[PDB]
Amino acid sequence: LKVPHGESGKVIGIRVFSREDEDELPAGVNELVRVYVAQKRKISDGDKLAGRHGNKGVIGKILPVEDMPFLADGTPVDIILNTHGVPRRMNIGQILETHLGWCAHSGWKVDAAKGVPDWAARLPDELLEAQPNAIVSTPVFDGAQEAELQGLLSCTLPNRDGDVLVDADGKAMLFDGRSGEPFPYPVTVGYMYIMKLHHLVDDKIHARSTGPYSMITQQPLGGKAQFGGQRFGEMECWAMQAYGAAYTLQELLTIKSDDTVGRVKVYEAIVKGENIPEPGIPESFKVLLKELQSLCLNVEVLSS
Amino acid sequence: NNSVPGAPNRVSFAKLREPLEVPGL
Amino acid sequence: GYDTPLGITNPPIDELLDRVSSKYALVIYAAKRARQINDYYNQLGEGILEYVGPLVEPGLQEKPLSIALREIHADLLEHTEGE
Amino acid sequence: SQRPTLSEDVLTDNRSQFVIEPLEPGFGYTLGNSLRRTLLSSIPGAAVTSIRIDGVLHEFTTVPGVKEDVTEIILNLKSLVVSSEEDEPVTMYLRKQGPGEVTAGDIVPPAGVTVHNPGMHIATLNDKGKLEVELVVERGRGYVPAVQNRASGAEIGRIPVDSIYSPVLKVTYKVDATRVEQRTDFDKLILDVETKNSISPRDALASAGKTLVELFGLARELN
Amino acid sequence: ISQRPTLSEDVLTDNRSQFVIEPLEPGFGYTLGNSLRRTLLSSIPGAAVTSIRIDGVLHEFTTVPGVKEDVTEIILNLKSLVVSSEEDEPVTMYLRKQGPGEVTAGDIVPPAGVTVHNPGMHIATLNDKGKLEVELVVERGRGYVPAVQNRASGAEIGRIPVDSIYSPVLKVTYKVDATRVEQRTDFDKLILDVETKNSISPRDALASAGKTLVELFGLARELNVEAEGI
Amino acid sequence: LSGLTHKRRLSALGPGGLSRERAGLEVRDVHPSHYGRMCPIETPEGPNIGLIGSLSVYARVNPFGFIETPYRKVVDGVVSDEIVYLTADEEDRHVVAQANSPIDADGRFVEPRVLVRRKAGEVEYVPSSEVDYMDVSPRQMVSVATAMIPFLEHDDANRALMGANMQRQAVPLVRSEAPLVGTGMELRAAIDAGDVVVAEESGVIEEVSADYITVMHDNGTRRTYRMRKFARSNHGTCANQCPIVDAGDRVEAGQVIADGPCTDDGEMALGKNLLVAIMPWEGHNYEDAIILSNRLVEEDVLTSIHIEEHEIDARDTKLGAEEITRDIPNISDEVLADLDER
Amino acid sequence: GLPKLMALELFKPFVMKRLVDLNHAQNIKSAKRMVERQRPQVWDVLEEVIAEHPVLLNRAPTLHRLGIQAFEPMLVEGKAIQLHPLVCEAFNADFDGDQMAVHLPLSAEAQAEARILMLSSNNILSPASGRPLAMPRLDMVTGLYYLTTEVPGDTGEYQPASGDHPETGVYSSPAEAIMAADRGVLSVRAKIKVRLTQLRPPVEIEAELFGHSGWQPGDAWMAETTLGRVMFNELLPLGYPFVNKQMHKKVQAAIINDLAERYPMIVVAQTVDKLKDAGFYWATRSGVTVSMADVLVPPRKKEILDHYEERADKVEKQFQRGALNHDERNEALVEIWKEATDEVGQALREHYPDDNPIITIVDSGATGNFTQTRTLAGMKGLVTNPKGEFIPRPVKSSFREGLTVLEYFINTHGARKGLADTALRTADSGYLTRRLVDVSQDVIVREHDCQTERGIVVELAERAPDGTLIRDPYIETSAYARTLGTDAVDEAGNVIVERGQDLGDPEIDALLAAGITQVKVRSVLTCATSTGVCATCYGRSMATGKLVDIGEAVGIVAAQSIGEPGTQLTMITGGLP
Amino acid sequence: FQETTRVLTDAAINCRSDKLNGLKENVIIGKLIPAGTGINRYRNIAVQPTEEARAAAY
Ligand SMILES: [Mg+2]
Ligand SMILES: [Zn+2]
Repeated sequence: LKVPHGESGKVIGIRVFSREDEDELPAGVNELVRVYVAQKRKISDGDKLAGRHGNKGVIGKILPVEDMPFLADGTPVDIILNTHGVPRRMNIGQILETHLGWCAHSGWKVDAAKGVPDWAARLPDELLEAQPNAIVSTPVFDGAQEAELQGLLSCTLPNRDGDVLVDADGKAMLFDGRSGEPFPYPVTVGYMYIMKLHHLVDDKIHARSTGPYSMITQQPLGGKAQFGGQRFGEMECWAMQAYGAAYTLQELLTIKSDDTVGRVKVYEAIVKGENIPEPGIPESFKVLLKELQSLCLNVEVLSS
Repeated sequence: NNSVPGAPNRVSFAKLREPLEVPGL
Repeated sequence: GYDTPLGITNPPIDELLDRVSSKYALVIYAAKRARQINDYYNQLGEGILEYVGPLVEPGLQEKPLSIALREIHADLLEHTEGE
Repeated sequence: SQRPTLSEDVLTDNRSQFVIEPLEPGFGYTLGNSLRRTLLSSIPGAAVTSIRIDGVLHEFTTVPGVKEDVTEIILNLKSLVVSSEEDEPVTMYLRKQGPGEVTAGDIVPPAGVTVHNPGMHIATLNDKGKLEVELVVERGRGYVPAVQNRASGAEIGRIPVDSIYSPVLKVTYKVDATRVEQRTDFDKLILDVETKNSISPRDALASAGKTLVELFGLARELN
Repeated sequence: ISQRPTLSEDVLTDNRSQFVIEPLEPGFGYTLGNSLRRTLLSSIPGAAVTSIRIDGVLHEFTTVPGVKEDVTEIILNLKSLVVSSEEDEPVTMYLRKQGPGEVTAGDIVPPAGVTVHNPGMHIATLNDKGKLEVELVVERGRGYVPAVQNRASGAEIGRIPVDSIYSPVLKVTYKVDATRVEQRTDFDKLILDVETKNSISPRDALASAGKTLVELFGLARELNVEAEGI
Repeated sequence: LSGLTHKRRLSALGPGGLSRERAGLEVRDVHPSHYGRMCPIETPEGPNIGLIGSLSVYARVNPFGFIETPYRKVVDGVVSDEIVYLTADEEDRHVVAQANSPIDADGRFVEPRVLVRRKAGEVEYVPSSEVDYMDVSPRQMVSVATAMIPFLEHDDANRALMGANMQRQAVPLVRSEAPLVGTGMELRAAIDAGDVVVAEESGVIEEVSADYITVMHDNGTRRTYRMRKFARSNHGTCANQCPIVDAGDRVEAGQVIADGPCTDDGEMALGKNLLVAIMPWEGHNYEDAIILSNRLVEEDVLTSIHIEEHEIDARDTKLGAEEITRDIPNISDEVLADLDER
Repeated sequence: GLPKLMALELFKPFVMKRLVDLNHAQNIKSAKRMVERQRPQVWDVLEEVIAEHPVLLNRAPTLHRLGIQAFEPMLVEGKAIQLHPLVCEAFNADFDGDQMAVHLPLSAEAQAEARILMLSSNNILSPASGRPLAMPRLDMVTGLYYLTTEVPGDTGEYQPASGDHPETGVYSSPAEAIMAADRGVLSVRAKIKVRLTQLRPPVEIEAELFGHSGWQPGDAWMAETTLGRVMFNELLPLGYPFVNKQMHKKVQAAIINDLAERYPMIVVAQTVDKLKDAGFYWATRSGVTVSMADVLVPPRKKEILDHYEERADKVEKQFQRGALNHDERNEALVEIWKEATDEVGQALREHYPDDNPIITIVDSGATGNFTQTRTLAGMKGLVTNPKGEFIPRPVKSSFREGLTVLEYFINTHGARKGLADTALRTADSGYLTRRLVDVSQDVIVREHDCQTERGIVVELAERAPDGTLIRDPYIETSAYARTLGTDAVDEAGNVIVERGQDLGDPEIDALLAAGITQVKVRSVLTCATSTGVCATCYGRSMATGKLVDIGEAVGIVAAQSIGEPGTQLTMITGGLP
Repeated sequence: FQETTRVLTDAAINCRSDKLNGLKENVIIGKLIPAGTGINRYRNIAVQPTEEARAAAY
């Protein structure tokens, strides 16, 4: 047994079951041994991410830390989201979630010397004074209203430098990492919860140039684990016909799927500098012949 | 009103009280 | 009368169509010449120079098909139609 | 009317402010951004490369007597900061036995290296177990994946660790413009930098300045 | 760390140029490009016109008598004139003609030092029995400065400040291209593009900009002593 | 969370049930009697839409098999603290009030007119006296997965369903962090999940270790809990437990002692907290694409662990029995340099 | 873009051959082993061996002709196949986990085939209609709209001579304007009077200022526009007349179509790439974001809602009288609430200024419609039911303010039904497309011309009894590319379009000018060819832009074109059935 | 397409010899499709450098 195509990592443990030690085993077996391989994966390109409001996405590019936009106090952001997808999908809740997350993270202190503001009438008496990295919870169908967020965003505790970053509306002034000059208009920022989906990229990526061939169908195996080639649907044949491309279709159907001698000869020619010889008769056609000749139907060729 | 003994404290925007705890899931 | 392109799109397609009757003929009209060029390269070590090498001076390790397309644009080849 | 610039320093506990002026209009932003970009990624440093834990064959396991497994201690050790004077892999030791706590100050560095934050908490030990860990300290710049040691083909007892050679932590700048109609139209740059205490801000600024000078020297030569 | 040296290539055209720097460490593409472009655009000293005068007109609403062109057209034509000066103080210059015909920059009498690098440039045309006298001042500076910054200037009759261009280069553009020096296959390839006036060559403008930038970063380097790669 | 949802799932197909083709399309739509029993949001995205629901938060199965739902009966316009459970038939035959309707602290209806749900698809204001039943909580119709999506009253049905389905596909990270904003049904959904141990009796911990813990009961009986470390999960991910207790603390009964995967101090944590910005940036975030800072990569903020699994067996054959052996015909020593003697 | 880990394993034989040629190994087995070990001596050969080697991409499942392109590979790190933004529409792909295969031609014949025919840059025009498909689609359009937008009373705008002060706002050349904008004294979008020198003026000014003598590079003329418009026009190919109007998506489509119909494909592709780059650069600085202060509630919605609820109560009392039945009550309620929703939407539109990001996005044709904005800010209104009839209970709140439990429960039905409808529609369209492809497999252009005379007559444009001429609303489809059967001689003896000359945009315009209404056009329906159809009858091709070439299959193209739009076909039914 | 047995029998009885015409059969066999670059009008082309090039090639 060998490691399949596209696996690596440490060997953490080995379990071996022996019939000598009076270990129950399936009938007709003597020694079944299983090996566990553990690999640590770091998030990379081609990985899925999505919040709790159903907004999927993929990592288009991972810029250096020195290139991302940074707040006026030098705090580079960690992720940038597109804006055209928010109003069309109509998931405005995530904007409120980001605002509330920023408010909770920065900590707030609502003024009360002159009395509770009208917008803060229903706030719990113990929720008027928070600390940095505070924790807040909004039960479904019963949470902070728009006025509550408006009031809270206007009383966030200042940074240790003495200045407040975001405005009342929640936007802030950034600085481009490439040009180095501030953007003409403010942008929204905040902390939003991000999960990690199971559709990783390492599982998907796969290549196959030459490898084991099936014995019953004479075709390359299938699947990433078996190191097999990809499928070629009939719609692809229709497309190739549409362009009028002929030799390409001939190769795809004959010289790279079935013809054994064709594969050997073309591989050798590529290894050398010789031109690729023309394909031959696909195995499918010859099998069809030798099978239809079995029904007493004399199928001639008429090469003339 | 943290039923469990030592759960982390996180004040909530509570306005209404539920008269029963969530039953065993 | 336009900016010089870069990549495999040089020479352009419309220029070539001015020479060949149709785009479907051009592909073979160039592939056969590329085959002849590859054959000449194969026999470069020793043999008969019946398959005259490239007409236009090639670049630094350019594919034979690129040479064929770049010399066809120079109107240096003659061909017969179907049979 | 026309004077060369001058750089002065305003000091604080660990983060220093640098003031540069007068600069021609519309030119402070680009200079500040260039300095910031060259500061956060091209400052040489040193950091742990690979560890060696006695009695342990790999990283996905534990060790009796400790409260957290190998992965947690590796994550904690990533925060360790060290400065290398020699340009070769040096070796340290960490031997602590019995109940109590193990901190960054329990390492016995060899000559030519130092640990500047002895207050870090690595882990804790129960009386049952002990601990002896050997770690390497190489000098590099930027950031390197841990897998670099995978291809070296060492023995089983070697565990790669990601290396992060960067003493700078945060940098920011603001421009104080003077857009009066007088020919005194200039801008004043206010650059602030903070370091991990491995090197003072002046050293990092000098290194970045030298890097940019050497890089731009290729253009001053007559073409 | 020596790493790999970065050589500056070059391409030539009538008056344009495409300077190429290859290869660069990942991320240094913009770090060079932006600052270098700004330095080239607003660092090189130069000379240009600042204000003009027309005794034949009291203000700017109307046009000078006996001339086909308009006052705004005259200002635009005279602004693009390329003037090189070697004297710091602002010197004057006079243009005078009589009778029908045209006027060219080369016909303007230059005082000592100042010179015009384009004598065939057109300014305007005169009809029969036409005349115009102008007294334009020339000053040396750097970069671009609008006439608004020169609004308050003593008291005169027909002083009409004009937006000057104190720079021999007027256009710059650059990009970044990926390159493969090793398995990293991410190294940047700066592609600069400059188009200067007739008073300087692109390569000498670039050398002066590099000189100025290196002198500027000499302050940063001088604070301490420490070396790096080539 | 995925395991809990699977345990709470309500299938509608399979043996003894209708097939996909014969099942009508109308059955896949909501019914005015679904309120309080089956969540209308949570549902698979695939073709099995509407055939797989989920119990409500407060739903309980009656001994016969008819789902119930708690209610407090208003006798004479005054709310009653005591609650009763009603089935579909009895619910239809009575008047059910609205939980969100304001109610005075003394149980008096401030509003004379209160909206109400009627026999089927009928809602209309009625005097504040004839009303008979009132709901318990506003969250009485949401599922367990959907109950922990903040600001669910602002999103769209399709978006809410998509987010609920996405929440069941997270991957356990190495260093989890509790969300800054999240409903109050996180810790409760984690304690009942079973993947977190908990003390049975209020005792005092004598010593703790990365592999096992020993708590001393107040009656003098010592007990030990063993925590599996780095054991392959049923779906290929990893599972671990890290005690969050110190030596010499009198831990009360019912207090979490260890945090399993996707947990932080006895509460669910399926992700991290990132600083987001909303703006198109050079088209790299074009059409749902995303850009990430290298700080996450170089700080293991979103680093996960996956454990593979392989097995080989040597079964007897008519031609003989196969045996695992270090030696192998025609192989260089380097290739087998890793195999041991066995 | 191709990941190196994939390209190296995909070009293994070529790399081995070229490497053994370079004497980095001794034999083939050693070369294969070294490639397996991936020594640093392989990367250079790998870069050298794929200089002009095309590859084939295929998004699964391919649907139409343009679903299989042929791009030049380029090495890049990572494990994701990079792609060009403007080709995603061809595959109808979304950058959210879609996966596509990658093939590779081996023989020297397949290389030329994929390099000439299947190349991406030669397929800008969709086969359905002779109009380009690869155009600014989603985001860069917003950037172009922002760049070309005009605003009054900006900083540095043009002003007239005010007594003793000159007239400011005139720049010698675009370079000076760019420098001024960089300095910070000229907004990118303001009224200016620049002096262009390398841009042909519009015909209205070209024929006047130069007296039709003909513009050439080096001729100056005083324009009146904004710097953004000049910067945009600089992207267009040289010689194109100046365009001086705000760039709505319709204007973008018209400009792109005109460029495609007047210039070769390569120039169109180059200008499209440059325009996309400019739009991406300028989209970021447009300042388009989302915040609570952006979605603004209507100011007086409460009064309108109260009045409509009072009228609803009136009709409720009318029903309580017992004169009316349930059906009449439902009709009255639905119509009343539809009117109320319309009024609230009108008020909301009247409220928002022209600065909110939502308004800027929706009005610029970037995406969405006003109904979504009304739902997000105004009223969601009545919602569908499982039976399809509108419930008598309307929602009185927007998503911003916050719904209630009952409203959400009622609303879920529409999403469920839409999901089911899409689920069935995809399969219906697939089956229809398969059948349509099956029926017409053996149609091919054999002969060059059948020299037949029967040509179907189509009314080009009707002449109004009172007006002079009205363009037919379907001339774009019936007679746009067909070959003219007979010359459409004007009333006089002059010939405006000669026999055989293919029709087109300029020729259609010329015919419209001549006032001709009835035209006989050569058509394929009456082809006299024994097998297939002659090339002349078929007429101008779609993807080529010229007459079809002999041997080209037409049946497959027609089947794909007719079957592709089957996905959106929904409900004597009027939908796909 | 359909009813393979009946059509096969009918063709066999008549000994219907059919040329490789059309696409579907020609792709089932594997021979070059008689469309696009497959028609005999283009499959048989002889191309050689013009005599002028050969005279001036060296
Ligand atoms: Mg998708
Ligand atoms: Zn015909």
